Amino acid sequence: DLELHPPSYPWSHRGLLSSLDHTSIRRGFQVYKQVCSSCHSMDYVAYRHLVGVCYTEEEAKALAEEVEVQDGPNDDGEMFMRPGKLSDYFPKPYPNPEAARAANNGALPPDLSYIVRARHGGEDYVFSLLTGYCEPPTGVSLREGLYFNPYFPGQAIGMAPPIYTEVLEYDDGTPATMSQVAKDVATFLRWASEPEHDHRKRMGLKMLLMMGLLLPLTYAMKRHKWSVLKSRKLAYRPPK
Amino acid sequence: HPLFKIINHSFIDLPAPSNISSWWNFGSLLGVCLMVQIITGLFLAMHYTSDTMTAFSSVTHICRDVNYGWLIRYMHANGASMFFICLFLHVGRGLYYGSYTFMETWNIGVLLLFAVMATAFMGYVLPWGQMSFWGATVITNLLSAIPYIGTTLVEWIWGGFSVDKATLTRFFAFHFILPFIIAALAIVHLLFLHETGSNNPTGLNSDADKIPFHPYYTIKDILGILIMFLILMTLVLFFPDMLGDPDNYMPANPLNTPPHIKPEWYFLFAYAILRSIPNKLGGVLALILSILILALMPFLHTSKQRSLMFRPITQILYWILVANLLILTWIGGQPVEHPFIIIGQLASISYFSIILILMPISGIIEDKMLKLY
Amino acid sequence: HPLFKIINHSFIDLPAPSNISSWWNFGSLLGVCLMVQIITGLFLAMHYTSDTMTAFSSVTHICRDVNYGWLIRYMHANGASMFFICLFLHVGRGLYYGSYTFMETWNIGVLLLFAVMATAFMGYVLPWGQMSFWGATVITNLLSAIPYIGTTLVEWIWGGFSVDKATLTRFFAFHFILPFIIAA
Amino acid sequence: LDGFRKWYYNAAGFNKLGLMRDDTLHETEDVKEAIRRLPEDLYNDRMFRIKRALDLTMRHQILPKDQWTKYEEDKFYLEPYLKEVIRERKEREEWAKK
Amino acid sequence: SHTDVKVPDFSDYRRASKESSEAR
Amino acid sequence: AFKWRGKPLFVRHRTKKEIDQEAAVEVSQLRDPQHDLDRVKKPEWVILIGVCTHL
Amino acid sequence: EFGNLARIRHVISYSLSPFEQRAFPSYFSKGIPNVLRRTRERILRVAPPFVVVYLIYTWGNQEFEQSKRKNPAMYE
Amino acid sequence: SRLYSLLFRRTSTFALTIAVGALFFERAFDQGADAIYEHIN
Amino acid sequence: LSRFLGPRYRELARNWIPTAGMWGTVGAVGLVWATDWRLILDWVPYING
Amino acid sequence: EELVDPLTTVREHCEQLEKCVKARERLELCDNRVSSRSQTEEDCTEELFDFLHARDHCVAHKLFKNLK
Ligand SMILES: CCCCCCCCCCCCCCCCCC(=O)OC[C@H](COP(=O)(O)OCCN)OC(=O)CCCCCCCCCCCCCCCCC
Ligand code: HEC
Ligand code: HEM
Ligand code: HEM
Ligand code: HEM
Repeated sequence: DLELHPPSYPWSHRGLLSSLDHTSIRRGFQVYKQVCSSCHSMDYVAYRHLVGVCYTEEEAKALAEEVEVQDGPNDDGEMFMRPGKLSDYFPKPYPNPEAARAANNGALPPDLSYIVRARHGGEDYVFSLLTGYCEPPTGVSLREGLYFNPYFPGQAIGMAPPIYTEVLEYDDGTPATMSQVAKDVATFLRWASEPEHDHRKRMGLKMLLMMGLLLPLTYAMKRHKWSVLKSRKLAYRPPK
Repeated sequence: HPLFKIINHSFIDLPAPSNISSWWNFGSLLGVCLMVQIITGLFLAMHYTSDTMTAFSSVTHICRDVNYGWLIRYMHANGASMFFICLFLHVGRGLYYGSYTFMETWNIGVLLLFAVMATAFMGYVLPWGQMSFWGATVITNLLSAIPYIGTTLVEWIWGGFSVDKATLTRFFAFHFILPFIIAALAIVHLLFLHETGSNNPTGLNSDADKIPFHPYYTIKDILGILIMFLILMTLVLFFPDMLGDPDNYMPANPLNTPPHIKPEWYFLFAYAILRSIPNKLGGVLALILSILILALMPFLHTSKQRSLMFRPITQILYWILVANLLILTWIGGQPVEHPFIIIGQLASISYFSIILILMPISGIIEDKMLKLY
Repeated sequence: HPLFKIINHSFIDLPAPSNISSWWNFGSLLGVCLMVQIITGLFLAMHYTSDTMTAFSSVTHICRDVNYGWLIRYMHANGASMFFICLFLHVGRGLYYGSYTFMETWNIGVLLLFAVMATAFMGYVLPWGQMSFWGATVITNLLSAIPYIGTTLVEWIWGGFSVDKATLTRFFAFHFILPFIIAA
Repeated sequence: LDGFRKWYYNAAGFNKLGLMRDDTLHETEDVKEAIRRLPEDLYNDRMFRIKRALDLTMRHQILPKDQWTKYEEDKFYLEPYLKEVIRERKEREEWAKK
Repeated sequence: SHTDVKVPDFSDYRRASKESSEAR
Repeated sequence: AFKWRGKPLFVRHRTKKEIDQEAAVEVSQLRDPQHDLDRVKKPEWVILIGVCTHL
Repeated sequence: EFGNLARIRHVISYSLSPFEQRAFPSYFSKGIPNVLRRTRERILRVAPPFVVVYLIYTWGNQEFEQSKRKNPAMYE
Repeated sequence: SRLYSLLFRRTSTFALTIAVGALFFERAFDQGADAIYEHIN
Repeated sequence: LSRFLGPRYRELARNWIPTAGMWGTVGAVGLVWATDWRLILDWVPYING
Repeated sequence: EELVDPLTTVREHCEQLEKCVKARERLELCDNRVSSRSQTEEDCTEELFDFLHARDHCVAHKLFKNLK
């Protein structure tokens, strides 16, 4: 369809063996927790996934115990809410998608767990969308609950612009400029959509080193066992 | 052991042509890819659940919580892509070098090709993403085209009014069971070939120059396996989503339709043809013929030379055929609008006219040039 | 014809002894039972879900809502029982008539017997009843007997501390895949 | 037409492997009957030429340009023998037809 | 006969002596 | 739509103009001859199933 | 199988042991010339179809864009 | 030349050298490879 | 095909025709029965139902 | 103390280039056109998409060097 195509940004993980910047993933998780978690869900990400990536065991335990999670039927036979555990997943904003429709003027905020993977050119798109709430031009008019984001399909995203400069304060203190926040949350969402990005690239580096060792050696063995024929000299000697 | 005899009869003391190029590696690669797929598929089956509530959750659990489960899943997906790459190059080798005169081997081949396409289609339906669900409905709908029994057949396969859990579970069963039938058909494929032996790129009788297979075409197959593994692991470990679609990472929404619906890239050539024919039924038929035209290929050989090594006009026609196959692969991707449509219509007309008409006439002309006709 | 040659040599003209009794039928019955099991198993696989929340529900849905699904399920169960009846009589024929002197055939047979027992065990675990779960724990525990690597092996198979969903799903995969190895 | 046939003979490329035209024929039933009816010396030269072409294709080489098969020189030896096979074949077919 | 010609030269192939065999 | 029977059950209301044009449409010239009212008990109310006849 | 494959006569065939011959005799010495020799015997048959595929692909893209580009004369 | 006569000529020893080498190769490869990956990122 | 445009070839077919029809008939009946095609089976008086 | 979003400073620095100011000139004419013609359905998206495409291309050339 007719849509603005987000440009290519020089990400720190854009390279072939380039891993993710984990401080940026920590800052983007803070951005999600303070801003994006009010409407969007992360159903396939738990707190224990943050251990060894952005936070330690005790920091992630404190982060999990900051929230409340209904957990099981009491012996008395009823529900109850408990502080989150490292095994708890990220809390739902709404109990069901129809509540999300009712609370967001008919629009459904999608799962942001795989948003980067699910959106064509996601990392860019995300950054662009979050930073692309430009004014609608003449000739186009949008109804309430809509915003002209060139990048968003149709340029009418129900989501209002969620990142105002200094929307939240980074604990690290890095200036919380809108951009610094959009880049951090794009790195984090990326991490979310692929927690193994780093581990894999290490496997790929070992694979390239092993193939660079093994391909000329197997080629040399093949050319040994095929030299015999490749030197064979045929001669026709009719008895004449 | 008597078996050792069979073990030797097909892999050690088999008389193979000494001059077969690297293209003859590809079929062995396909067998390796089949095993790889089966092995990876088995390790996807120990954690996948074929329930519409839990299929996407099980796939994410494989990618996030199973130790190296992302590795096995993306190896399975990119190994399906590598399977179709090796399959297309195997079929192109068979078309170029006149190997279709081994008619039984060719027909067992086109049966294997149909089975592999069905297996890959149902496997792509299996993760139950947005793209899988709309893709399934689309092709299942293809069947409805049938003139009289179409509706019933579609509903049968779906197992209900519309694809829903009923489909997913039976698609899991069929996607599980068909690669073993593919392995048995590949054993029949190997048998129907050893009766005649492999062909050589010159297309001549290679009985005067044959060598063993163990030390000459085994280390060659090992080197080809190593190169194919290099390409597969650089596809998995570095660009794991360059061949897939991003919209498959969203859950299946029956209410939300995607703006543009595609199958995966190796179905595109067919997709183009289907879209090209205005009539729905026509499209389905042409689509089928697209694959079937190959089976029809051994009856269209009108030349006195088996291979295309000494046939330059038919070489030009062959590379034009590869060219508009690539064009049809591109068009499928493009959306419905000018001028993508016209190209699609022509490209399909040119594809069927080159395979059906132009190559036998060119072979007759080439026989006339050598004072044979 | 190189595909028909096999049949002619094997099924149509094979020179067979004229005086073999009805006991020599049983092995062919086993092959038929294998197909029957595979066919019924395939039609159980189009509706069964290998999830511990939904496995019993899927089995009851097969028995109650699928058209003739009770027929295919009880054909599968009693065909496993018929498979073991024919297997025991086949082994008894081999023991009585001295057929074990065909040593390679006998060893491939006892490999087939081990594979069939493993397939039937995991298949009985598959409906996730009370008896299936306690039966699985029991035999999986059998492995723990191993002197040194036992604990690990058990946990591996279970895929966790104790049989739970992790097991059910891998048991579904293994129970699906082993009858084709049995056919080969 | 003669010069364009020489150009096509160079473009076909079996002369660079030292082959004749009749060496490049696909061995059908009639072609194998015509090959079986060849004299021993012609059959031995044909088998040596095919073996040398297979060896050259194995090493991905061609003959030197002085050793190629000149279009004018190529001899259609199998042709005479082949026509007969076809003639006999057709005669038999016709008899059955009638 | 069988002595008319001598084994063709493989110098462009042959490497450049049991002493060396062990290494080779 | 309410996803009736696993398929989008389009239910729509039409405007004076909406209803006016559809009637104006040439039934015979329609790819499928079915005048707007032919498929609706109420001109202001049109109900359809959301499966493209095509695929 | 071997022994009954074909009938040849008087074709002598000399060969050398693998360990006795260099592994990559003149590999880049003649390999390059040969690879180049090869490419010039097949480039005219292979390349021009893919060249016109590239032209048709670009053309389609640009044409499509122009198609999408608003008609200035329209809406005025 | 000594190596061939000692660890590469007898197939049993050939296997021994292979297995032992592989046992250590992993240590070296992993170590070296990791160094590189870390340096890169 | 040249060989198949023949006089005896024609005779053979003519002699073979009746048998061929019989086989199609068996299949047709078979298909009707196997599919329980009712459009056709509704014609048969007893088979009805 | 306004926290400067480097993105803004890069945005007007990139709008000082020539392709952006030409597309903005068409944008202006386009918008003026739509404004001038009181009743019309000719939007300025295409122009606006071209201006945003050029501007965000040169923004994405040099944005990330100013972000920690
Ligand atoms: C051909 C004229 C004569 C050319 C003479 C060239 C000089 C030859 C003498 C000097 C040596 C140069 C190198 C020689 C290499 C081997 C010989 C050779 O290449 O010959 C020319 C080649 C084959 O020639 P030949 O088959 O003998 O007859 C030509 C029939 N046109 O033919 C060619 O090279 C040209 C082939 C052109 C093919 C163009 C295909 C365009 C269409 C592609 C469509 C792709 C799909 C498009 C979309 C379809 C769907 C809409
Ligand atoms: C933290 C800064 C973020 C980020 C990175 C995103 N959002 Fe939201 N969002 C909200 C709603 C109601 C919607 C749906 C609107 C509609 O569909 O019309 C969205 C949507 C998104 C997307 C998806 C875009 C797409 O093409 O589908 C993305 C990538 C996205 N957002 C990013 C609601 C909210 C909030 C409540 C006001 C806030 C806070 C956020 N979003 C925050 C963020
Ligand atoms: C008998 C062996 C096989 C088994 C047990 C098997 C099993 C599975 C399972 C459980 C899945 C779902 C997990 C996932 O989403 O990746 C799957 C997916 C898939 N399989 Fe297989 N498979 C087998 C062979 C094959 C073969 C031979 C092919 C190729 C034709 C294939 C193609 C696919 C594809 C394309 C997917 C979808 C991958 C995706 O989610 O993108 N499988 N398979
Ligand atoms: C399931 C995937 C397939 C496998 C595993 C497979 C396996 C093989 C193997 C092992 C060979 C012998 C080695 C070789 O020549 O490459 C071979 C050859 C061959 N295959 Fe396949 N094949 C497959 C698909 C096909 C298909 C789809 C066709 C038909 C288009 C086909 C037709 C042939 C032919 C004609 C040969 C003979 C090669 C020659 O002598 O030139 N194969 N195949
Ligand atoms: C590849 C073919 C097969 C498939 C796809 C398959 C699939 C299944 C499925 C889905 C079930 C669960 C449904 C149920 O509870 O009955 C099942 C159960 C079972 N299967 Fe299979 N099966 C296959 C072959 C076999 C074979 C060969 C045996 C015999 C060794 C076997 C023995 C069993 C048993 C004993 C059960 C438990 C039945 C019960 O609930 O009482 N299956 N199979």
